[PDB]
Amino acid sequence: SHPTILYTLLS
Amino acid sequence: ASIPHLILELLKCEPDEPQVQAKIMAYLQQEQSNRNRQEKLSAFGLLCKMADQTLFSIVEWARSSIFFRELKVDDQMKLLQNCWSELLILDHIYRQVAHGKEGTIFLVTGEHVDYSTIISHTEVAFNNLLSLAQELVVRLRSLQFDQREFVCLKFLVLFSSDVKNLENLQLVEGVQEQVNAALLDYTVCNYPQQTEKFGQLLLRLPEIRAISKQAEDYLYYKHVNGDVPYNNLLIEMLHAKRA
Repeated sequence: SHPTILYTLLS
Repeated sequence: ASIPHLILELLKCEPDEPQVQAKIMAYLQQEQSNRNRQEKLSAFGLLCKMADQTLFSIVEWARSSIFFRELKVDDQMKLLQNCWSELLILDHIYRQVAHGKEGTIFLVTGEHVDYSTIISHTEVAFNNLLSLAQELVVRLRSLQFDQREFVCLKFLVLFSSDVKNLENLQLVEGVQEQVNAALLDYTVCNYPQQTEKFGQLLLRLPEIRAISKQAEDYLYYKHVNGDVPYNNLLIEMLHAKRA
Protein backbone atom coordinates (compact mmCIF):
# COMPACT_ATOMS: atom_id res chain seq x y z
CA SER A 1 0.00 0.00 0.00
CA HIS A 2 2.24 2.80 1.31
CA PRO A 3 -0.50 5.52 0.94
CA THR A 4 0.99 7.98 -1.54
CA ILE A 5 -1.15 11.17 -1.54
CA LEU A 6 -2.02 10.72 2.16
CA TYR A 7 1.70 10.43 2.89
CA THR A 8 2.49 13.66 0.98
CA LEU A 9 -0.24 15.27 3.05
CA LEU A 10 0.85 13.80 6.40
CA SER A 11 4.59 14.38 6.15
CA ALA B 1 -18.68 27.95 31.66
CA SER B 2 -19.10 24.30 32.69
CA ILE B 3 -16.91 23.17 29.77
CA PRO B 4 -14.08 20.64 30.48
CA HIS B 5 -10.53 21.67 29.51
CA LEU B 6 -10.07 18.90 26.98
CA ILE B 7 -13.03 20.00 24.93
CA LEU B 8 -11.89 23.63 24.83
CA GLU B 9 -8.57 22.34 23.47
CA LEU B 10 -10.42 20.27 20.89
CA LEU B 11 -12.38 23.35 19.81
CA LYS B 12 -9.24 25.34 19.08
CA CYS B 13 -8.25 22.73 16.48
CA GLU B 14 -11.49 23.24 14.52
CA PRO B 15 -11.27 24.95 11.14
CA ASP B 16 -13.14 28.18 10.34
CA GLU B 17 -16.21 27.01 8.42
CA PRO B 18 -16.50 30.07 6.10
CA GLN B 19 -12.90 30.00 4.92
CA VAL B 20 -13.34 26.30 4.14
CA GLN B 21 -16.60 26.67 2.21
CA ALA B 22 -14.93 29.49 0.29
CA LYS B 23 -11.76 27.55 -0.62
CA ILE B 24 -13.66 24.44 -1.77
CA MET B 25 -16.36 26.48 -3.50
CA ALA B 26 -13.65 28.34 -5.37
CA TYR B 27 -11.96 25.07 -6.37
CA LEU B 28 -15.21 23.95 -8.01
CA GLN B 29 -15.67 27.15 -10.02
CA GLN B 30 -12.00 26.83 -10.99
CA GLU B 31 -13.04 23.39 -12.21
CA GLN B 32 -16.14 23.70 -14.41
CA SER B 33 -14.91 27.10 -15.57
CA ASN B 34 -12.04 25.33 -17.35
CA ARG B 35 -13.67 22.60 -19.45
CA ASN B 36 -16.70 24.76 -20.22
CA ARG B 37 -18.61 21.86 -21.82
CA GLN B 38 -16.48 18.96 -23.13
CA GLU B 39 -15.96 16.25 -20.48
CA LYS B 40 -18.47 15.20 -17.79
CA LEU B 41 -20.33 17.68 -15.55
CA SER B 42 -23.18 15.42 -14.40
CA ALA B 43 -24.73 15.67 -10.93
CA PHE B 44 -23.49 12.83 -8.72
CA GLY B 45 -19.97 13.31 -10.03
CA LEU B 46 -20.02 16.86 -8.68
CA LEU B 47 -20.67 15.42 -5.24
CA CYS B 48 -17.70 13.08 -5.39
CA LYS B 49 -15.67 16.09 -6.36
CA MET B 50 -16.58 18.03 -3.23
CA ALA B 51 -16.42 14.89 -1.11
CA ASP B 52 -12.80 14.63 -2.27
CA GLN B 53 -12.26 18.25 -1.24
CA THR B 54 -14.09 17.84 2.06
CA LEU B 55 -11.56 15.04 2.56
CA PHE B 56 -8.38 17.11 2.17
CA SER B 57 -10.00 19.36 4.77
CA ILE B 58 -10.49 16.51 7.19
CA VAL B 59 -6.90 15.42 6.73
CA GLU B 60 -5.82 19.00 7.41
CA TRP B 61 -7.93 19.18 10.57
CA ALA B 62 -6.54 15.89 11.89
CA ARG B 63 -2.94 16.82 11.04
CA SER B 64 -3.15 19.89 13.29
CA SER B 65 -5.17 18.26 16.07
CA ILE B 66 -3.92 18.15 19.64
CA PHE B 67 -3.19 14.46 20.18
CA PHE B 68 -3.08 13.14 16.62
CA ARG B 69 -0.13 15.44 15.88
CA GLU B 70 1.98 13.30 18.19
CA LEU B 71 1.53 10.09 16.26
CA LYS B 72 4.05 8.89 13.69
CA VAL B 73 2.97 9.08 10.04
CA ASP B 74 2.30 5.32 9.84
CA ASP B 75 -0.27 5.40 12.65
CA GLN B 76 -1.77 8.66 11.37
CA MET B 77 -2.28 6.93 8.03
CA LYS B 78 -3.77 3.85 9.60
CA LEU B 79 -6.26 5.85 11.71
CA LEU B 80 -7.25 8.03 8.77
CA GLN B 81 -7.65 5.11 6.35
CA ASN B 82 -9.92 3.44 8.87
CA CYS B 83 -12.34 6.33 9.33
CA TRP B 84 -12.09 8.59 6.28
CA SER B 85 -15.62 7.82 5.08
CA GLU B 86 -17.05 8.07 8.63
CA LEU B 87 -15.53 11.49 9.10
CA LEU B 88 -17.06 12.56 5.80
CA ILE B 89 -20.50 11.32 6.74
CA LEU B 90 -20.27 12.79 10.27
CA ASP B 91 -19.15 16.08 8.81
CA HIS B 92 -22.05 16.16 6.33
CA ILE B 93 -24.40 15.36 9.20
CA TYR B 94 -23.20 17.95 11.70
CA ARG B 95 -23.42 20.54 8.92
CA GLN B 96 -27.09 19.82 8.33
CA VAL B 97 -27.86 19.84 12.09
CA ALA B 98 -26.12 23.20 12.52
CA HIS B 99 -26.98 24.89 9.18
CA GLY B 100 -29.68 22.78 7.52
CA LYS B 101 -33.49 23.00 7.41
CA GLU B 102 -36.65 21.22 6.27
CA GLY B 103 -35.90 19.37 3.05
CA THR B 104 -32.79 21.28 1.99
CA ILE B 105 -29.20 19.99 1.89
CA PHE B 106 -26.48 22.43 2.98
CA LEU B 107 -23.33 21.58 1.01
CA VAL B 108 -19.77 22.06 2.24
CA THR B 109 -19.41 25.05 -0.08
CA GLY B 110 -22.21 26.89 1.72
CA GLU B 111 -24.89 26.22 -0.90
CA HIS B 112 -28.35 24.94 0.06
CA VAL B 113 -29.70 22.43 -2.58
CA ASP B 114 -33.34 21.45 -1.82
CA TYR B 115 -33.53 17.81 -0.70
CA SER B 116 -36.19 17.38 -3.38
CA THR B 117 -33.78 18.31 -6.16
CA ILE B 118 -30.89 16.04 -5.15
CA ILE B 119 -33.26 13.08 -5.05
CA SER B 120 -34.42 13.69 -8.66
CA HIS B 121 -31.01 13.81 -10.33
CA THR B 122 -29.51 10.80 -8.59
CA GLU B 123 -30.11 7.04 -8.53
CA VAL B 124 -32.12 5.40 -5.75
CA ALA B 125 -29.10 3.55 -4.32
CA PHE B 126 -27.55 6.97 -3.73
CA ASN B 127 -30.88 8.47 -2.64
CA ASN B 128 -31.16 5.75 -0.01
CA LEU B 129 -27.76 6.62 1.50
CA LEU B 130 -28.44 10.35 1.66
CA SER B 131 -31.75 9.55 3.34
CA LEU B 132 -30.05 7.24 5.82
CA ALA B 133 -27.81 10.18 6.66
CA GLN B 134 -30.81 12.52 6.98
CA GLU B 135 -32.46 10.28 9.57
CA LEU B 136 -29.52 10.86 11.90
CA VAL B 137 -29.74 14.59 11.22
CA VAL B 138 -33.33 14.55 12.49
CA ARG B 139 -32.42 12.55 15.60
CA LEU B 140 -29.40 14.73 16.37
CA ARG B 141 -31.47 17.86 15.85
CA SER B 142 -33.88 16.57 18.53
CA LEU B 143 -31.01 15.76 20.85
CA GLN B 144 -29.69 19.33 20.70
CA PHE B 145 -26.43 18.06 19.24
CA ASP B 146 -23.95 20.92 19.64
CA GLN B 147 -20.46 21.77 18.40
CA ARG B 148 -18.75 20.72 21.60
CA GLU B 149 -20.33 17.27 21.19
CA PHE B 150 -19.53 17.26 17.51
CA VAL B 151 -15.76 17.58 18.08
CA CYS B 152 -15.85 14.80 20.67
CA LEU B 153 -17.40 12.41 18.19
CA LYS B 154 -14.80 13.28 15.55
CA PHE B 155 -12.08 12.19 17.97
CA LEU B 156 -14.04 9.07 18.95
CA VAL B 157 -14.31 8.16 15.28
CA LEU B 158 -10.66 9.01 14.55
CA PHE B 159 -9.12 7.41 17.64
CA SER B 160 -10.51 3.91 17.27
CA SER B 161 -8.88 1.17 19.35
CA ASP B 162 -10.25 -1.40 16.92
CA VAL B 163 -7.45 -0.60 14.48
CA LYS B 164 -4.71 -3.22 14.43
CA ASN B 165 -0.95 -2.91 13.97
CA LEU B 166 -0.72 0.52 15.57
CA GLU B 167 2.75 1.39 16.80
CA ASN B 168 1.46 3.46 19.74
CA LEU B 169 -1.75 1.70 20.76
CA GLN B 170 -1.67 3.06 24.31
CA LEU B 171 -1.92 6.65 23.11
CA VAL B 172 -4.97 5.98 20.96
CA GLU B 173 -6.64 4.23 23.90
CA GLY B 174 -5.67 7.13 26.13
CA VAL B 175 -7.20 9.77 23.88
CA GLN B 176 -10.35 7.62 23.66
CA GLU B 177 -10.80 7.54 27.46
CA GLN B 178 -9.91 11.21 27.64
CA VAL B 179 -12.72 12.15 25.23
CA ASN B 180 -15.49 9.83 26.50
CA ALA B 181 -15.00 11.16 29.99
CA ALA B 182 -15.08 14.69 28.61
CA LEU B 183 -18.25 14.11 26.58
CA LEU B 184 -19.99 12.52 29.58
CA ASP B 185 -18.98 15.31 31.95
CA TYR B 186 -20.21 17.82 29.41
CA THR B 187 -23.57 16.38 28.43
CA VAL B 188 -24.80 15.75 31.96
CA CYS B 189 -23.54 19.09 33.25
CA ASN B 190 -24.86 21.06 30.28
CA TYR B 191 -28.00 19.09 29.41
CA PRO B 192 -28.84 17.54 32.82
CA GLN B 193 -32.56 17.28 31.99
CA GLN B 194 -31.81 14.92 29.11
CA THR B 195 -31.31 11.66 31.01
CA GLU B 196 -29.28 9.91 28.33
CA LYS B 197 -27.95 12.32 25.77
CA PHE B 198 -24.55 10.66 26.30
CA GLY B 199 -25.76 7.16 25.63
CA GLN B 200 -27.84 8.41 22.75
CA LEU B 201 -24.89 10.25 21.20
CA LEU B 202 -22.66 7.17 21.19
CA LEU B 203 -25.41 5.00 19.67
CA ARG B 204 -24.99 7.11 16.57
CA LEU B 205 -21.46 5.98 15.76
CA PRO B 206 -22.29 2.40 14.76
CA GLU B 207 -24.98 3.91 12.56
CA ILE B 208 -22.55 6.36 10.96
CA ARG B 209 -20.30 3.37 10.43
CA ALA B 210 -22.87 1.13 8.73
CA ILE B 211 -23.67 4.01 6.42
CA SER B 212 -20.07 4.64 5.44
CA LYS B 213 -19.95 0.93 4.53
CA GLN B 214 -22.82 1.15 2.04
CA ALA B 215 -21.37 4.43 0.88
CA GLU B 216 -18.02 2.89 0.03
CA ASP B 217 -19.66 -0.03 -1.80
CA TYR B 218 -21.72 2.33 -3.89
CA LEU B 219 -18.71 4.52 -4.66
CA TYR B 220 -16.61 1.47 -5.55
CA TYR B 221 -19.39 0.21 -7.81
CA LYS B 222 -19.66 3.58 -9.56
CA HIS B 223 -15.88 3.73 -9.96
CA VAL B 224 -15.54 0.33 -11.62
CA ASN B 225 -17.43 1.90 -14.55
CA GLY B 226 -16.16 5.40 -15.27
CA ASP B 227 -19.00 7.01 -13.33
CA VAL B 228 -16.54 8.85 -11.09
CA PRO B 229 -14.13 11.47 -12.52
CA TYR B 230 -10.90 11.08 -10.57
CA ASN B 231 -10.02 12.01 -7.03
CA ASN B 232 -6.56 10.75 -6.17
CA LEU B 233 -7.67 11.09 -2.55
CA LEU B 234 -11.20 9.71 -2.72
CA ILE B 235 -10.17 6.63 -4.72
CA GLU B 236 -6.86 6.18 -2.93
CA MET B 237 -8.61 6.06 0.44
CA LEU B 238 -11.17 3.77 -1.12
CA HIS B 239 -8.43 1.26 -2.03
CA ALA B 240 -6.83 0.98 1.41
CA LYS B 241 -8.51 -2.42 1.94
CA ARG B 242 -11.39 -2.90 -0.58
CA ALA B 243 -12.78 -6.33 0.39
